[PDB]
Amino acid sequence: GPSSPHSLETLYQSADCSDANDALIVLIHLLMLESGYIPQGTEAKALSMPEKWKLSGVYKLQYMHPLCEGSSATLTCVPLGNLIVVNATLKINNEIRSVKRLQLLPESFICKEKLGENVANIYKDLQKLSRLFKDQLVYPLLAFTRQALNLPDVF
Repeated sequence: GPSSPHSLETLYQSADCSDANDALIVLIHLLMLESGYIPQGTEAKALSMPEKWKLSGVYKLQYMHPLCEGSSATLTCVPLGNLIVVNATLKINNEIRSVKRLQLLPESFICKEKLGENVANIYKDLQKLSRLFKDQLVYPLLAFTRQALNLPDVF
């Protein structure tokens, strides 16, 4: 089989998810880590969710990237209806720029009726979410960031 991530397991445990929305954000965060992003608000990125990743009904995750020095990226995730809207934002030289808004449906990727079971049971269609999230957010964010910093394309 493919070996699962050690990190999702521990990150999910650290997250103390209360619903399907929390579970989706954990996976989103993991995908950012696997693409090289370094999160603020945690001492061991692979072991614990950032401090205040979940607050006031919204989610906030902040990162820097080793290939994007001179900037920071923020994901602001907001539940709207049955969807979660992921807003990607870039900060360079105290200027704030909007990069992407992505609509995600948790039910497509989370089995909410298996929330009280294992990580292997909670998430379904993992490669599908990874390809979607990377294709539609992570990679355009990196490209946008590289452009703004006047650097060559990473891919």
